[PDB]
Amino acid sequence: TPIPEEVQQAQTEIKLFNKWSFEEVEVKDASLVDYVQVRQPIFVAHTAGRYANKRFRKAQCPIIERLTNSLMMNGRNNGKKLKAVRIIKHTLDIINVLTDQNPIQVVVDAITNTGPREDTTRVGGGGAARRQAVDVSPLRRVNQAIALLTIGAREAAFRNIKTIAETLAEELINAAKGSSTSYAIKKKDELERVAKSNR
Amino acid sequence: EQGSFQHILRLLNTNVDGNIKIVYALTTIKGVGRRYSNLVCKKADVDLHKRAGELTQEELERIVQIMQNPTHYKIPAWFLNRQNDITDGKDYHTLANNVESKLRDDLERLKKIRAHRGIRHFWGLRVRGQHTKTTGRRRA
Amino acid sequence: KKKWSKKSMKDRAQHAVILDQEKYDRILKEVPTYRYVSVSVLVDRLKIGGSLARIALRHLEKEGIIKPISKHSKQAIYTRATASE
Amino acid sequence: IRRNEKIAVHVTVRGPKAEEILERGLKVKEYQLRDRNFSATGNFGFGIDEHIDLGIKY
Amino acid sequence: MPGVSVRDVAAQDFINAYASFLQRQGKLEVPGYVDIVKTSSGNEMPPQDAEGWFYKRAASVARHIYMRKQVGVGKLNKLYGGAKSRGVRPYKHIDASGSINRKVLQALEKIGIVEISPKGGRRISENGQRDLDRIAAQTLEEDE
Amino acid sequence: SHPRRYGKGSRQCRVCSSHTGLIRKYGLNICRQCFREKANDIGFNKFR
Amino acid sequence: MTSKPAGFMKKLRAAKLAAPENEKPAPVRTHMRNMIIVPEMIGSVVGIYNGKAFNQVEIRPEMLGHYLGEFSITYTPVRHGRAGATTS
RNA sequence: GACGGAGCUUGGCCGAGAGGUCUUUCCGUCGUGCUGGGGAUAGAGCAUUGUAAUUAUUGCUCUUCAACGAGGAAUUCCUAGUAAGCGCAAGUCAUCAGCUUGCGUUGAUUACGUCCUGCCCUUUGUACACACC
Repeated sequence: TPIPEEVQQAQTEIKLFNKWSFEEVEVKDASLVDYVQVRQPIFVAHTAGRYANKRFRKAQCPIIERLTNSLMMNGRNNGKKLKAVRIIKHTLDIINVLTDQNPIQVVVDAITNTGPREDTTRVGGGGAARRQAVDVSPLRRVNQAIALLTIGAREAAFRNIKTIAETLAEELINAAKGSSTSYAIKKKDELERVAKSNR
Repeated sequence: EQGSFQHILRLLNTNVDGNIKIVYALTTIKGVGRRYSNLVCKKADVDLHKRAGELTQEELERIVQIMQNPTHYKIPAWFLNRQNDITDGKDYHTLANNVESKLRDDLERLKKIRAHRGIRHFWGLRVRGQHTKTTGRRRA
Repeated sequence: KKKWSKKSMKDRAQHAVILDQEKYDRILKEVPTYRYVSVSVLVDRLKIGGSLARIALRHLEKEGIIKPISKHSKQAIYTRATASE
Repeated sequence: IRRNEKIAVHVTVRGPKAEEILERGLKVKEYQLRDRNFSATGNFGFGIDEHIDLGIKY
Repeated sequence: MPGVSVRDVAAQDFINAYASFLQRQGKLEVPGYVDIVKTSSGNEMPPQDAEGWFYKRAASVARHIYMRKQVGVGKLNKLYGGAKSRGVRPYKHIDASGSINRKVLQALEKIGIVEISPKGGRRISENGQRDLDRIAAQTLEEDE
Repeated sequence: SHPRRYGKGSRQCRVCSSHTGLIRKYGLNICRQCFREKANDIGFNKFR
Repeated sequence: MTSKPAGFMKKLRAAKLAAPENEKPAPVRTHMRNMIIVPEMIGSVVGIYNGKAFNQVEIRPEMLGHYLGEFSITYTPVRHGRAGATTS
């Protein structure tokens, strides 16, 4: 005889903190969508050493997993995962609360906007150093997107009287709505400015 | 309902910090740690949460008396005569001016002692022998 | 330094922000744009202190005008209103 | 090098105005203060912050 | 469900519930020892009154005891506390905890809660489990 | 003729003449490396 | 003014030899005089010998030891013995 | 993050810390403050190791409250339980900053390639041959 966990007395049970659904989330960009896996996550975590393999579609990824991990990290020093998950658990809820839309969908929207079209590697050749503009490679767009969004959130927390979760929500929403106030979009638009020009 | 409030304190002499809660505010009083500070509040009978600035006049006046010497605690110098200098005066609290101006004397006293601690005070050098591989570059 | 105000508790005690102005303007006015907003986002946008927003939320809670949920870091969400369900 | 500008500021008080400031003013600075502070003239002066005196610091 | 709940709730909701019951005991004499700085560097007592210093230290220790046992003065002291080796610039913390433990343990002996071994440490009595378990009865109903 | 003392302290082999050393076994800290090959004690044969 | 046996210090008190101890009451009876050439740090300071000529030889130089009013509640070797601040 | 409380070795009366023995991760607190940051330096005084602690013990009650606002020209490694971070015990050792050193615990990012440096084999040239110093 029961007692047990309270959820719904069931159906298919949506997990992802038990709060939100992943399947509804659309990646508009046809190119981008392929790399971004959301055919069947939750939020628990996991490593798996998928290996670098190149050219064709490389590995599995969860967007969320990447976002928590960047936060613990950047930065700099001395961040633990129990706090790092916690801040996101709350951040997702702040984001949902601001938008009235699925937090994963906003995360997607942020990342797709912040991920530039083109970049600007620095090559020495002959007697001088040129930038000819360089590939984006679809995971690297994603990685850069998250990193940029993540530095911005940190920068705000440090400077202003705000906990991370809100700085992270704010920076993400702002990117997710195409406003230059976010660090992440401002750098995207710069990086694509420089890459187009330097050709 | 107010007070038209803000606060300026002399406190010990000429000093104001303020705008923080009394226990934490008090630590900044020369003489109290976090460790001393909380005890003085409850002995005075002011709450922890209330700011050192925010208080009414009677509560603030009790702070001035209590901190310098309180009811249940007290320390009078005792010993037979002499030793003369320096002495301990039974752990002066008494902190603030009387502590800072005490060590100024204690130094000359330590010199009239002929201590090394007194000769170094005369030599002028880092007192208790610091390392020289590197350091002191901001200091001078 | 630059300087420095909203600043609490002394402003909290005196009438100027507690009475009406802060609870009605800041907390209550924000809510019609977003049904819920987090206690900490709400701190930062309003420019109101975390401690300062916290008692105001609590008065409002008692009233039944707002309803909080929780989380440890005294973060949570703040909601006003809501319904027929 | 400009000599026309305000380098400083001063107050002359006389009479009761002088006495009320002397009352608070003497009270900070402890005493029995020294005779050396006094001039040949029968004058004395001491220095200290404005902050000393019953006054709002704010 | 309740008795078993002494053992099986998350510690805090247990300690919070329990501390109000403790509050009733006559004892709770701190006599001025606490006042110096019991622990690392900002440890004083005025937040102690609700579930402080002293009162959580008892309430919980009892929560700990039920599950575990046997114990002693030593066992208690760092259970809570640090005192890590120092890269020699530090402290993190100094937890003393030699005075602290002694004060908590003393009160308990007077009421009759805790008993003392020759080799073993601190054991719980018939008296000690009874109060813990009986209060636990109230706890579970509130929670669900 | 009278007597003397002071500069007591730890131990070292005969096989090597230096004071500084490791006590458990009873020889000096290189003598110990020579000894480590030998095996003598339960353990050390070699290698890690 | 008045003296009592007993004196406080920090964890310094116990047995001993004799060799500097024995020499020190001699300047009392004979009267004030030459400095006393003792390296020996070992002796805790006591009130009886106060205001008398002393020496210590750390190693190469002599260093005049004089006992002051102020040099009382000290340890003896402290002054000239600590520094060797023989540099400028 | 910083604070407090909370998730050769004793038992236990008893201690400011250090000790002596009859005796075997939640929540008060923080307001992003050169401070509740940081602990530098200073000074008096107390116990233990030792015969001694002053240039040359360690622990500090207590109080001075130092620079430093994340670091130039520049560097070192590291290819997933690895970088980086929390501690502990061993050895050291009468004492001793942590040396050197192993156990667990926390836990990330990038890993295509040879696209300044070390190397390999072949290749040619060589006026070098203790050898491009």
